[PDB]
Amino acid sequence: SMSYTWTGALITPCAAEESKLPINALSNSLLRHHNMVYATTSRSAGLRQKKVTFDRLQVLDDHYRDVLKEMKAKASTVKAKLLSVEEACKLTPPHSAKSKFGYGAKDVRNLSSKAVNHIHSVWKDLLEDTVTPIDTTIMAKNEVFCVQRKPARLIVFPDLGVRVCEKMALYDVVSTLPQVVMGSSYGFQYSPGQRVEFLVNTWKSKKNPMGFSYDTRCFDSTVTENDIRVEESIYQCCDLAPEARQAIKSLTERLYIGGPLTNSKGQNCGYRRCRASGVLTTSCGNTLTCYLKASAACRAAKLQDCTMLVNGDDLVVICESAGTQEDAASLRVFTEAMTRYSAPPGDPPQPEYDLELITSCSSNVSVAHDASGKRVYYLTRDPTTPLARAAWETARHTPVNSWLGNIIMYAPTLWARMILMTHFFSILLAQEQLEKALDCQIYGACYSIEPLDLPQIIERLHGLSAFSLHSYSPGEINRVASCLRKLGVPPLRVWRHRARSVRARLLSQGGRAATCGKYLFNWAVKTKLKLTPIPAASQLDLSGWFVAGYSGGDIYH
Ligand SMILES: CC(C)CCn1nc(N2CCCC2)c(O)c(C2=Nc3ccc(NS(C)(=O)=O)cc3S(=O)(=O)N2)c1=O
Repeated sequence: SMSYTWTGALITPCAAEESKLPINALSNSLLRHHNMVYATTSRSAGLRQKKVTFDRLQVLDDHYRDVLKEMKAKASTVKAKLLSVEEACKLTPPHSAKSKFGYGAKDVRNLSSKAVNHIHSVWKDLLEDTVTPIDTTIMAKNEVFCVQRKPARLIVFPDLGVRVCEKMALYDVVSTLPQVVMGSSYGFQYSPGQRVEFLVNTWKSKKNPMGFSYDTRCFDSTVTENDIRVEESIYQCCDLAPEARQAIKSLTERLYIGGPLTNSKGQNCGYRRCRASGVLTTSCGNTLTCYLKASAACRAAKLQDCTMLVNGDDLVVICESAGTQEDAASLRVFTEAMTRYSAPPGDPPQPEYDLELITSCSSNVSVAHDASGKRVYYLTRDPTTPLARAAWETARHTPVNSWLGNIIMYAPTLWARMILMTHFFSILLAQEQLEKALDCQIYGACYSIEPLDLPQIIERLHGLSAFSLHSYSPGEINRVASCLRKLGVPPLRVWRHRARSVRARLLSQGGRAATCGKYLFNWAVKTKLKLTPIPAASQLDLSGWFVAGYSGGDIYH
């Protein structure tokens, strides 16, 4: 069937949309080539609709069914609980889209009566009706990039009432099931450091390692009714309350399999027969489906000593090489199998024999050196999108602060330390907003973070090593330098100069601010300070951070 059917009604915005980078008094200090930076808007949604609309064929063989049986046997060991209305409510982000039925996210969060009462009626309807398709809104994402222009991604999501109900039925399931079914292959269980560790140990575990990333073309669109029903049958293996079983059956039939699409004006835009990108099960559903298909394709291609790492639609495989000719042949067969299962590639995969050249989840393993001179592996990425977004964020308040997310996830990196930390601490100092909590997104879920906790956060996730790294790789240094030339970002020596100032200003404030100065900016001084563990570091509850992925899942932790 077709992934989408369209009526011709447009995908429409809620408010005016900016596509050009906003400029303020701070912009030039970060980036001179403003025309290189853009945001996607609904006005390009038609281009996206074109790309994501196609027929899906699916041919399922014994490998597919063998792997599904295995996954189901592991899923049968999972026991999951229903969430209360109140529990689900507290998982709703403050900025989440309002209901059509007369309440908003903040009415949900402080548990207003009107909100709770509608949520109860949505649940009851789900229990009582397992056939009536549930309304969804289709919107165009506003995301920031550097010109290479990408059309807007689409988001499809049900009403706030339903979203709360999804959490009630499925939050526990999607939080716990994937690691049990997929074990070490489940990507969202890892911090950046742990992900590095897994990749490195896996690479070393092979006599002659070969790895490839596999890019499915428009993964959500390739997901069929079959796939979504199969994913439900996996959830149904769990030990669940009777109401949970019913609600999951109902959500699958009425929501997950497909449904009508409504624009922000209330017009029927058409019909969806593929993955909704804005439902609770998007991440878990995609991960299970990617893993199921990839696992079976590995068996089809007879890949030797395969190890998969799967993060929703993002897939990387490390295996034993058979030489370049046989590896190329193997991947072609792997790709043929994936194609038959309805996951054909965007870029065809290519075997890689250098771990540092494998990009997976937009990132790669690289190497630098700690204080002792000892080599330390860490996760990095091309800093172009991070810097484009940081520039947008310099002039505009956004619901999600990608700069803060990038500092957390990419703290050991040359570009996050020298540029992101320096820039945004300067901004926070000037406004005296060091103490103000900011929202960021990690593995799809929204976190309120106090910037002053950064040193504790980085110590816990990455270790004190992250404040001491030096002698980065020629490839990494060149990629950063190239990026700065592209965007017209000041050379790394200007940032060192600015960092000395930011460090000194922070030290003058004493307290947590001084702690930021000492740890975050020790790289900036010729004669360093001795960095020892931070006392308060244990107090922070980082449980829940790297357990599961929740993209489009409307989660607040
Ligand atoms: C250590 C890490 C692997 C480095 C790269 N990195 N960095 C992230 N962050 C850096 C600062 C902002 C968040 C981040 O959250 C993700 C991330 N991975 C995903 C991959 C694939 C899908 N596909 S889907 C729609 O769920 O089917 C979704 C997600 S996500 O939305 O849960 N977020 C990430 O991969």
